[PDB]
Amino acid sequence: SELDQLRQEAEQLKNQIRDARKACADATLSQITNNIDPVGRIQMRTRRTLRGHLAKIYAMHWGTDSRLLVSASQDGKLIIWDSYTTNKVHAIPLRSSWVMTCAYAPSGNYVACGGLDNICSIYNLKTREGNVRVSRELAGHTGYLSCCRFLDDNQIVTSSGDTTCALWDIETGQQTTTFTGHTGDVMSLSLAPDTRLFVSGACDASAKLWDVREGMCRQTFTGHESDINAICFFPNGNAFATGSDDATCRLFDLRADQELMTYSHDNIICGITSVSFSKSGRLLLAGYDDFNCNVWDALKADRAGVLAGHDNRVSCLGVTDDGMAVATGSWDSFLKIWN
Amino acid sequence: GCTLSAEDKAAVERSKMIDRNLREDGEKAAREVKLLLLGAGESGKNTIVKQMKITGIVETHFTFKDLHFKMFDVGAQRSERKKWIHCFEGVTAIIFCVALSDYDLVLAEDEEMNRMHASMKLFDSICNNKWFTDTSIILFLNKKDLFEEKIKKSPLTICYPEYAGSNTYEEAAAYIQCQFEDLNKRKDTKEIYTHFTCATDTKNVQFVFDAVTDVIIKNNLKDCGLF
Amino acid sequence: TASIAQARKLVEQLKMEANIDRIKVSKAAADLMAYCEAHAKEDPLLTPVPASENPFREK
Amino acid sequence: VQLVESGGGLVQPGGSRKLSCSASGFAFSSFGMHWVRQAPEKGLEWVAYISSGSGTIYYADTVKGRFTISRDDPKNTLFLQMTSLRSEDTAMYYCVRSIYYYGSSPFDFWGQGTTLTVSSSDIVMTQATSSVPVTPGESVSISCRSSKSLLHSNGNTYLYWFLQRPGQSPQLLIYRMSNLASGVPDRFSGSGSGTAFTLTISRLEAEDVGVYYCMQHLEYPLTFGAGTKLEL
Amino acid sequence: PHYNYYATLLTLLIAVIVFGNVLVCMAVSREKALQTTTNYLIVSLAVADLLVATLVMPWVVYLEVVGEWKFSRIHCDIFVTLDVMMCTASILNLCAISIDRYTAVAMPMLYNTRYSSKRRVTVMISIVWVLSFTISCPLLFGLNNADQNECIIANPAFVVYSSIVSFYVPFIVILLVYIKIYIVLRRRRKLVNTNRKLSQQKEKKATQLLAIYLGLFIICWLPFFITHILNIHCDCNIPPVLYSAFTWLGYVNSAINPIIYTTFNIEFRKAFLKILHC
Ligand SMILES: CC(C)C[C@H]1C(=O)N2CCC[C@H]2[C@]2(O)O[C@](NC(=O)[C@@H]3C=C4c5cccc6[nH]c(Br)c(c56)C[C@H]4N(C)C3)(C(C)C)C(=O)N12
Repeated sequence: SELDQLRQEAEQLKNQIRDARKACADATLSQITNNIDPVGRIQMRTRRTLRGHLAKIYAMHWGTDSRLLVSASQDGKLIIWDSYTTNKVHAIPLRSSWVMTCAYAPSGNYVACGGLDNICSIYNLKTREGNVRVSRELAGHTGYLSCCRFLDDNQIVTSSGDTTCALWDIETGQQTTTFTGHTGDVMSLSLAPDTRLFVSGACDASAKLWDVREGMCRQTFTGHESDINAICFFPNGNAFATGSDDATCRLFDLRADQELMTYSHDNIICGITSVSFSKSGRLLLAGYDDFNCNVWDALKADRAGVLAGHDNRVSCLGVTDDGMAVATGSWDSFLKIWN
Repeated sequence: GCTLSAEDKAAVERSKMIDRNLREDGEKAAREVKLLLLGAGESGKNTIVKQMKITGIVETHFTFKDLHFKMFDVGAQRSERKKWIHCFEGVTAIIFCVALSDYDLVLAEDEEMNRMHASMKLFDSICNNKWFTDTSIILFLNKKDLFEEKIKKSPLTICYPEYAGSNTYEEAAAYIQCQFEDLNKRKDTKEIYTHFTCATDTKNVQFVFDAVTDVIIKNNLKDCGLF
Repeated sequence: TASIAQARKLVEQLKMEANIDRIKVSKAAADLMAYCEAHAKEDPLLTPVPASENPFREK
Repeated sequence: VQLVESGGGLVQPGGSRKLSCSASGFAFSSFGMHWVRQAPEKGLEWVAYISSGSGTIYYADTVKGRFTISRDDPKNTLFLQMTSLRSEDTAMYYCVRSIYYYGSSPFDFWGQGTTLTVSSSDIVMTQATSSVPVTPGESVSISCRSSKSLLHSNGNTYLYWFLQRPGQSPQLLIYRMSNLASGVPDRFSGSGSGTAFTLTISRLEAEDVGVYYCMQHLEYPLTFGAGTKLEL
Repeated sequence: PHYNYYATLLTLLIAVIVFGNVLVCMAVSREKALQTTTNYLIVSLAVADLLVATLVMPWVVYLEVVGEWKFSRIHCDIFVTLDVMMCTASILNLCAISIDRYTAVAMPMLYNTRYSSKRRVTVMISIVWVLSFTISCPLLFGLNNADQNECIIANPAFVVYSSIVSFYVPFIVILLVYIKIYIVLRRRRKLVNTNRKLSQQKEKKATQLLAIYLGLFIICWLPFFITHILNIHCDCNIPPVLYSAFTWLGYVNSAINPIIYTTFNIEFRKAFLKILHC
């Protein structure tokens, strides 16, 4: 039967891929990086505490002016914050309080959010009316919306629980490209600086490098033992760092098609909710269910430091494009800005 | 006198205005009762919604005696529960709707499975979840008007071969209720309210009010040290 | 048939993914390390900035 | 987006009037507002600022104790109660919307104005000239001076440029020296520091030609420049 | 004559309360699930008990060792004032706690509302401390009617009138409130139509904690005002030997309250083991 023939051939292809990856394992990062000086100790201090949410904070995204924050909570409120003074810019009531994602457009004109409504709501912050209106509702998913990022002001990228990612044209509300091929729930996206390639992590113990222009998967990365919750890109676009429930962070190379670095510690048994990089790529940050955020040295796989100002599970993190602060959310309704 | 410029004083006034409005919205939301509505497909969730005068999550607001309930019907979602249920940690109650006829009728595409067995597996998966250890469960068993005939024709041994009782409403119902409750391994800390209803029972709302009132009293009594 | 519809796309995607001109891990790691070093002096989380530049401490 | 002022006309000295600003097309209660006095022979003068809520109300030194602002958010309206009017108070009055936050657009919309003919430290800014001839198609540079530096330690400047077309209410042209208002084509710009600022204009169109005014938002009370008229 | 140095061992009581009453503050400040109205009132209670034990108790201990006490004329007024102020604070906080429980069961949509509960607890705590200070103030200077050679109150009118505000009013309030609570709980259970595995708990436990709070409060403090109020309006002679006994009996309550309000709450039992690094 061709049913087994095809799957047997697929197994042969998986073996060929494994062998092609092993053929390139002529070295490891943990051998080269032993000769470079250590990152040292990173003692970070709380600089700002942002209060005003009354419920769990699920998502954050920094703008590209490095000053504004978007903070979404399940209290049906999405807040645009001025990070330099703790002043609040904008309070936005939502049509559905069950929000899990948020985004600030790179230009600041538009804000995305959504969650357990299968609709991604896009709000327009700069109107002649002066109020904050719903500019577009993006419907079409059959599952929950897990992460939303902007590609440009006219193009939005979504991830959903129906085992797919999508590229929406914000002016029409219709899908133009749909990225299928996942078997588990898709939890979080990261967008390359080059706008041309995006990475999708899923609750299948897998991550994919998707070409956004053609609508096809370019590279399937494996290695995780459990569901992946968070992904980010290396500043150069050639590597991404992922985090999962297995208390491990992993760095993957988009050019070698291999797992490249494993970040783990004997004292870490809690799942990971969010991962981000500093501008220089030397520091890998991750928020853990153990009520803190750890800062890892990407090169040596040591623990450079900890941030322990939260009383509950740490949710999404954000790092400004300038490197001039790390913003940490939590389920205790406070945001903290660490520099 | 405060080192701040005019526009920043104005923005701070805006911030305080927004903070007051958010606090008012919080005060209103905290006087609302949140209920998580779960159950198997074709369990009659629409029948409870209609009787109580109540894609994605279906949120409905229903008020009784000036107290407000927000019922969240999630049965239309298709995703792994362990990832999205964390947003429901702070509810006061979970309503679980089950059809009794499920004992001798198939819901799943697998004819071997008894949809009452899958419903009680779901009930165990919820009741003993690490997010609902102090969140009470209100269980509604529907379609008793249709159930007497199944009892006359189909003893429960199809679903529970170790039923030794007679083919009557009361004994079979007691056995089923007990089998559902016995999946709760936290008997000392979490209560289960069970009500038998039918198409003509409008008392469902009064029952929900009574059970929610008991939930709030139990939680307040355990907080103040009388429990 | 009903099952082939997925095997065909799994096999086609694997055919797409096998034929990549991969490079050596040592090279990618060297380039990644070089990038981290070249911009190492630009990272305020790695090279602390005096208070005179940090907008979060000037109060 | 409409602002309708009313309640003007001829008043005898010593009397009082109630002017009314009717707001439509925006979230009035979310905005602060200004009333601005314009004397046909003198130009723009700031009168008063009402907060979006019940916050501090600022008045010009020349009207404090005589004029009051009443605000009715549920109706999106403003009222000016003018007591003890003097012949110096004869003027056109403008209702102006504003909002103050990071990236906000203060002073970005002015009403049509209502005329109130009446019978019979601080910081000063100056205009380089009250009038200058211009040639269509060529660029123009309009400079503006202040008695105090407009650059605050926070890095922002508070110099506003306004354009008043004949027969029309003035429009907001530039925010904080370099930020263009929505709807303005990429022909206008400005720069400067301290007490010397310049408005740079590319090739002139007939739709541009009017009187340009400086406004300083550093501190209340607010002031205006003399105003430079372009003659085509 | 030679000092009664055997009395100095009463430091034991001083240690018992500091064990009972210093760890409670700590447990409230360390945990997350302990952030509700009655635990802050219990914190105020433990603090008042600490001030009794450490600012008042040593001076009555020294007195039991001796007859005359002379350190200063003003100092004994500070000692007496702190005694009265802090014991009044303890009783009035017990009243406030019973009020909060009545709120919890009689008005069970307001409890655990953080937007008003902060204000309700601030109000009750401020009222308690201010009323205690106000009642104690008259003793600050020149109302003790005591000479420089003794430290015993000789002003029967101030005390017989203060005994109504610090004891009998909060006594009636606590008694009536706990009676209403028992009525509510018993009427509800006698209508719950449940089987067994929970009514067992809330019947014996809710009843007995209600009985204990009245019991040990009343047993500990009631003797004092009974002997005091009866002695004065009635031409009867009360020997000094028992007054010492019921004053210390009243102080026993300070050690008891922090455990009967702590060690019956599963939240506090767990908090204690982590605090002690068991
Ligand atoms: C009641 C008085 C008149 C008895 C007198 C006395 O005769 N004593 C002889 C031996 C012990 C000593 C005495 O009891 O010890 C003294 N202390 C007291 O009597 C203290 C007075 C108290 C009191 C007075 C008025 C209203 C009150 N509300 C509340 Br709550 C209390 C209280 C607390 C209570 N404390 C626990 C004891 C010492 C200062 C010496 C005292 O004055 N005592």
